[PDB]
Amino acid sequence: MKVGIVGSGMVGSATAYALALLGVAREVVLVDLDRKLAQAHAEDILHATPFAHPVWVWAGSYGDLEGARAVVLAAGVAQRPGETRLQLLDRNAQVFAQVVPRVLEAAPEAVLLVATNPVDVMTQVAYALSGLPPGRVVGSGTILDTARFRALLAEYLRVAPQSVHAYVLGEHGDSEVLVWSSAQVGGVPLLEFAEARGRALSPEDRARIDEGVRRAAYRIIEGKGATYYGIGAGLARLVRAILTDEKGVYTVSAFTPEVAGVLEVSLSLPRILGAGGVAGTVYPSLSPEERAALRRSAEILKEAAFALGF
Amino acid sequence: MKVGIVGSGMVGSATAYALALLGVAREVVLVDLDRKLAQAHAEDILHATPFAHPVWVWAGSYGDLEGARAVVLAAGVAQRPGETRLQLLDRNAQVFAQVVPRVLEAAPEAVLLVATNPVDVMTQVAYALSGLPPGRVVGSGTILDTARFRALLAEYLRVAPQSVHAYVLGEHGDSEVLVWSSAQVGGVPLLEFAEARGRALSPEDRARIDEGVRRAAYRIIEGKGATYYGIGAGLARLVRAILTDEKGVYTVSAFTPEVAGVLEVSLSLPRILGAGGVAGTVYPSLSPEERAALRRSAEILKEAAFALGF
Amino acid sequence: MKVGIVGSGMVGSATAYALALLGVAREVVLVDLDRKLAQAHAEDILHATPFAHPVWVWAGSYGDLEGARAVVLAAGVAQRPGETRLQLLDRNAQVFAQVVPRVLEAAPEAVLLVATNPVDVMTQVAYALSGLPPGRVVGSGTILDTARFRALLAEYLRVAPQSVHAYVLGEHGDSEVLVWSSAQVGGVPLLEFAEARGRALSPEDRARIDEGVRRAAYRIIEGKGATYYGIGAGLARLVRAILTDEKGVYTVSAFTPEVAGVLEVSLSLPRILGAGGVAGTVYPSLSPEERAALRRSAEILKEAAFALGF
Amino acid sequence: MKVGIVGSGMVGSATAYALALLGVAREVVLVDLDRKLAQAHAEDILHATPFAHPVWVWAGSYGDLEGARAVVLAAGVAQRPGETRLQLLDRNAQVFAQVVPRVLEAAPEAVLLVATNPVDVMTQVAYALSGLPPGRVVGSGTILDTARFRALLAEYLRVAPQSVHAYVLGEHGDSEVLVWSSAQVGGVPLLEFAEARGRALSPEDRARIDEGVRRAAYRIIEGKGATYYGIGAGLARLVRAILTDEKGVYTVSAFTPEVAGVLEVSLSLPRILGAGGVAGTVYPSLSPEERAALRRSAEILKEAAFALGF
Ligand SMILES: Nc1ncnc2c1ncn2[C@@H]1O[C@H](COP(=O)(O)O)[C@@H](O)[C@H]1O
Ligand SMILES: Nc1ncnc2c1ncn2[C@@H]1O[C@H](COP(=O)(O)O)[C@@H](O)[C@H]1O
Ligand SMILES: Nc1ncnc2c1ncn2[C@@H]1O[C@H](COP(=O)(O)O)[C@@H](O)[C@H]1O
Ligand SMILES: Nc1ncnc2c1ncn2[C@@H]1O[C@H](COP(=O)(O)O)[C@@H](O)[C@H]1O
Repeated sequence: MKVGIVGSGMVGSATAYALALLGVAREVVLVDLDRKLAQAHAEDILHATPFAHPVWVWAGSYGDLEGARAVVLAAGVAQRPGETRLQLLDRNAQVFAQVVPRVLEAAPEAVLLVATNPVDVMTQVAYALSGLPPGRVVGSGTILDTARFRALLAEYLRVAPQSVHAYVLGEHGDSEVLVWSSAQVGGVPLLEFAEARGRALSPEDRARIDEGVRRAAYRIIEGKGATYYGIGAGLARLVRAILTDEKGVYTVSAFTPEVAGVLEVSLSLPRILGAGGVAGTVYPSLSPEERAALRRSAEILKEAAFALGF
Repeated sequence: MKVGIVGSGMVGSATAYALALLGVAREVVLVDLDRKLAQAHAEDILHATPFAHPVWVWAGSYGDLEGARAVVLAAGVAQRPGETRLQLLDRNAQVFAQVVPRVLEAAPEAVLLVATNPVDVMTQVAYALSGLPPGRVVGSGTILDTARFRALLAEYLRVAPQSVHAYVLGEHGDSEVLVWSSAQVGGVPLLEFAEARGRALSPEDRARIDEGVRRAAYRIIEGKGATYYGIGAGLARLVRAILTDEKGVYTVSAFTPEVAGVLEVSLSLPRILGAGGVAGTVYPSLSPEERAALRRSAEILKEAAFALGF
Repeated sequence: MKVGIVGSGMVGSATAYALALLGVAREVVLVDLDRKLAQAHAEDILHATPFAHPVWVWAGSYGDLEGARAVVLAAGVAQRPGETRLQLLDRNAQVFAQVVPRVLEAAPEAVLLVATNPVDVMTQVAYALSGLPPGRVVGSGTILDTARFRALLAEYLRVAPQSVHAYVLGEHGDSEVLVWSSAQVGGVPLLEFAEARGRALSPEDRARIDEGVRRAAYRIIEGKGATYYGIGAGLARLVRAILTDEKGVYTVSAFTPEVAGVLEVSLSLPRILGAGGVAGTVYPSLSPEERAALRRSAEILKEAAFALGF
Repeated sequence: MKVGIVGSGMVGSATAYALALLGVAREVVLVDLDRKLAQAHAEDILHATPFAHPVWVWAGSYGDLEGARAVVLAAGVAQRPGETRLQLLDRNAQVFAQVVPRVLEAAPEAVLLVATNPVDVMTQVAYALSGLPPGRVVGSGTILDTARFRALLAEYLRVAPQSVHAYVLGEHGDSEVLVWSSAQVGGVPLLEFAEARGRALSPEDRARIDEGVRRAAYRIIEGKGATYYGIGAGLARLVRAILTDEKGVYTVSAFTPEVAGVLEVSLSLPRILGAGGVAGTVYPSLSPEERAALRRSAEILKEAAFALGF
């Protein structure tokens, strides 16, 4: 199986690295405006492969995405000193109007996997531009945060993260929604499991966990200037779900008909991921306070969209 | 890490095979009354190891269980033509009174993992005989059936089995309880997920799934005379949980203070499994009809116990 | 990819179990003259898959073989205490005369992988009956003995087994030839390297190792009645080689035009194994004594074949 | 087991990422002069672990190294466009003069694994400063070039890379020596085997391959400014070797008493790597020309060391 990556920067190369080390696909093609950057990365990683799995990593052009089952969109421009967040965005939407036609013309059956920040806005742009069914354009969204959430709860509960079912929904960023109300652990409600364990879960415990999840990205960016190891591996996992037609449940961003009262917007909700992308959406139970944050989250996004032409 | 297996028959050797192929432990010691059977098995499997993982598989005696972190009890005698189920049992309880002291004298810190059928009665015998804390003696119980249950639901729902949380509780056998009432899929109740999918789940669907789970063991036994591949791999998974202090949730059999109104009995309930065995029990929600079957199940067992001296 | 297995006893079933546990193929079809046996093994194995890899194991007829990339031929008769080498051969030959045509009708394009003892002569009849090109029919042959030979030499020298290059060639059995003369370790002559590590191989060392290798199968059979755990994993490796078009080097059995003067006979030589079966032979340096041993080995196999009419 | 990493830039961080993704160790501690960088990389990586293996990645000080079985030394200075080979060396030497003492105070019993360029001279200073026995300080050296050499030869011959035995020796850099003369494939002389497959290595073939190997790092650096993806996985393999006491053969750098007449210098030779670090050397056959190339290589490294006072 072949997999493509457009934008061979930290995020794109880190995704290629994770795919290689995990032996997810047998072939990975990197594409970038800076051809020598993409070649340098391909060969750097190729140097790794004999110490992991046989994976053919190379750099090429769009035409070389031919036969790819999924193409990661990790392309984007560098933030200018004194530039708004609103113009950085516009520029990237411009990059994407260039990239999407060129991807789908070479690889008309590929699922599109959006990585470039802000993931939800960029996921919408990509959906509009593709003209494909809504399930074919998937954004990484809040997967990392959902896993962080579960990890912290598992830590607190002295249990395996695998038995913790909790979600982070909505906008990947500071307004994302941690779904405390309906999270389960070992098939039973969070709080009941917590107390049959000697660990109520004080409002102060919840604040610590919410910070742990909510501000991770920010702390990472503050310390090294950008995130990529995490998403690299998250994306690899999503590619795996696609290639193996896994139909596993993931909090990923996609174009939604409606959510919490808002129409036609891309945000994270637990979705069934497989061969053709996302075929089906789970709708977890929300507290009034939780769904109010979700719609407010949905509000912000869907207006950012229109106000960019998408 | 070292792991021991007492009873090097189909079940014990198949467990050793699964441990080897999966590279769960670095060393596996087999023990059997028939020394040459155990040696033959160890070396047969050792022939396999270069095609999987470096695992030192050998045959020895009880003293050779020294340093084992877990010891599988897969020992048992062959059914006699014209013998009751009640006397086959008695004989095995006799085998176990021999085996348990000898295991724990060589390996005083090992977790005991019971395999020999009937698992719940044999798990009780082993608990009584050990004199160890209740969490140190774990039976495979209904793990296979819990996984079968989840697999069939996942099949029906066109979803990944990993997102299906459902339990089979109680007595490993024809009176086991499939917990339909409170099963979840992707963190939401089974039936709500089923309908937001176009698949109500008719009483006829439930009957098909219940047969699929309930009678698998019987069909297998009917066709080749005994089950071992399944439990082999199930046991390997339990050994893994122990060795990695995973604290993962498994429907395994253990001595319980109380369950559905019955006191001091070994049966399957979802339990946290780790370094010292099982440290904690989940209590899933049950329908009135479900808990009535659980107690009736508990009834049968706990009397089989006393009536055997354990 | 689909793998077929014809002959679902201990050899065929362990193979399928090993395929499942290692996640070599997505689908494994079991075929046996005893239909309920195959079905029982299939369900027993399917019970294990949740504890390893998503693998679809099921039992069916010869037609259910359609599209299989490789077919393991493990069908044969129950041994009879007292019967000769040649008597058993006559019976299994009789079996392949039924099985082979049926496989090729259903999956003409499958690589045939022969496992049934004596594997060298059985490979010879599978090949003659198949009318396939010579590389598309391959017996497991001597692979387990080659691997044990490397392991014992690695133990003696205190190095990883992967560092050791040595072969056992010819008949899978008493006459097989350990190639001491040109054995390498980390790319250098074994004797030289052994002496450099300050440990020249005494005749007694050589003697103990030969025994360890050549008489392994004998001990397993005396102790438990048959071998299967070993070959199951070796066979799974061979299947993997074929599915992934590895072009790996394996001492497997195949029809060979001439060897040490003996003409048109099937035995193990190091061969390159990939998607079409074998496609290339490696000729290690044989001392004069080893060539004579090989010649003698080939002559034994050639006479056995001739008496059956092959 | 705990692995330490000192120097948490692109080389140190990819290493940790590769350790995490491959599940080599349970704990990886990151140490950097820039504390928020290390913390950021640690959290970025921790974000990936749910999509791979339970690995605890965190950032701390030198004391947090206590109990580490191996420590990766990847600390160094930012390159300066225009600076010489010797200038950069002087700066990194200065760095190890601070780092080394601090590591040995905290984890005296850790195998030191050197990564910082130029790795051969840096290994030399780590060794002299450490006062450790010679095998307990090991540089990554030439491993990536050895592996690329095998891959290109395997591609040319159309065989699996595992079948190919060949080494690159000496300086990790321009003077490194590809050992054509005694290269083996499947245990036989490469030239002979190449000709047997009907494909003798033309001078142009040899020429293209040398280039492919020797100038890989150069291209990666021109295209993206530094190498790290490759060495990260190579280093993770070396750590694995040490943690598991593999006694595997690797072309890694270490202090060597004499080589081709050059005395007391660190360079890559094939070495046996296990729990104490390296403990044995393998001496491949060098043609007269290769010996001269090696001699020349060793002399270059020895002069560089001497000018720093080592
Ligand atoms: N139109 C485009 N097509 C492909 N790659 C692009 C395009 N525009 C920018 N890039 C690359 O996207 C990458 C973003 O890097 P990073 O933000 O570090 O992941 C950079 O390597 C850019 O060269
Ligand atoms: N006291 C005992 N200690 C160890 N192994 C035993 C004992 N009694 C019976 N066994 C073995 O337990 C195995 C049960 O085989 P199976 O029922 O096929 O798993 C047989 O191989 C017996 O030899
Ligand atoms: N003509 C045949 N077609 C298919 N399977 C067969 C045939 N003859 C024997 N077998 C099976 O081959 C298997 C041999 O088992 P084992 O020798 O234990 O690997 C048994 O399960 C037999 O039923
Ligand atoms: N004395 C030191 N102790 C610890 N880390 C250091 C020291 N000097 C430099 N480093 C780090 O070494 C790393 C080199 O990064 P790179 O060359 O990209 O692998 C940088 O993160 C530096 O901060």
